[PDB]
Amino acid sequence: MQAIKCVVVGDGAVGKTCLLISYTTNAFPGEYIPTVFDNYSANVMVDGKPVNLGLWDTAGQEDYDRLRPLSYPQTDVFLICFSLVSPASFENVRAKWYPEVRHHCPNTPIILVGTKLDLRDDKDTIEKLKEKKLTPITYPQGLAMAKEIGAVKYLECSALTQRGLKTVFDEAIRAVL
Amino acid sequence: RKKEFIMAELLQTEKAYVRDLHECLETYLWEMTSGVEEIPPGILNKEHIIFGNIQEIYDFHNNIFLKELEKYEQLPEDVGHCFVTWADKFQMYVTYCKNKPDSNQLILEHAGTFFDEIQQRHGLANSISSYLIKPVQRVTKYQLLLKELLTCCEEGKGELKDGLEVMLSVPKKANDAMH
Ligand SMILES: COCc1cccc(NC(=O)Nc2cc(C)on2)c1
Repeated sequence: MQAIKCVVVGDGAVGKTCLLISYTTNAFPGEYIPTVFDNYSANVMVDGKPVNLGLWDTAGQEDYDRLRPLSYPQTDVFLICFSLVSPASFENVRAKWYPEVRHHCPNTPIILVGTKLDLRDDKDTIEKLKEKKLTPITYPQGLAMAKEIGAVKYLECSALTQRGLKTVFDEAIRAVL
Repeated sequence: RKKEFIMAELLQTEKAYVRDLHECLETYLWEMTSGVEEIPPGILNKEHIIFGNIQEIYDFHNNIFLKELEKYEQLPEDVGHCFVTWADKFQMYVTYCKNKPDSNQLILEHAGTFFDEIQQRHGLANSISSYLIKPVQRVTKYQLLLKELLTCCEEGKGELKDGLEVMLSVPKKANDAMH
């Protein structure tokens, strides 16, 4: 039964940990966002094929450029994440995540994931960005980033609402089969 | 409320880390050192490279750090001092991190499916590689928990800043030690 190592990378502002928790519990954690998501595996069926999906978080390693790649070898698929309401996290896909992921894993597939989709229509978020001469990242911007980095898919999701979330990991699995 | 959730997570995750290391030592390690199974000549007597100092890391957590973290359960705002008291012990993560690339290449190039067979036999969800990343994960995680406590503990929170200092310095020092 095919085993899949999926590593989740990106800035602290993507909410990597919450993404994973929301995915694996089927719920935004709400009351308290845990800081720890331990390496995880579960069976999922995809296009009729059962698959053992492995998920590794990397939160905490954002400042340790030599430690991060300790997790990269033998990964089957990466999620390179950014928050749709942090332009700096989006830019770091280009500046930081893609280069190291590719350097260490040249032939491994990348899914480009925009998180925090629910905060992109939110007045308070939007106004906070307007005050810094910025806007949320929109759909064509992620598409153009995906293309620039060789990402097999660009996908947007919210862990709050679950919108697009299960699709993220479906598609990480389809990128390997 | 929030400082309590964080403290609870600290402790729960510490127990799981101790359990995880223990399982790694008693399954993947023990099968090499036992003399129960046939070792690939690629890795024979190379358990020091594979596992690095994970034994000594486990004994720190299992003999000292967990019991002391537990003593701070009702004192979340003081828990930074635990990291200061035991700062020297954390220097062993520096050694662990340095060895981790050599560990991983050895397992790839020379272990074949020794560890995979051992995983199936014991029915473990975690592969040897998943266990051996855990120390790297754990050591970069304490600083996230301390930062969380700082967002919700009062002026009596220099007993967190000093802890965090130490827990920012250890992973940076291990980071800076890498070839
Ligand atoms: C008015 O909105 C309040 C509010 C408060 C806290 C969280 C959210 N939304 C998310 O966290 N969305 C996420 C989180 C991750 C990770 O991905 N999508 C929204």
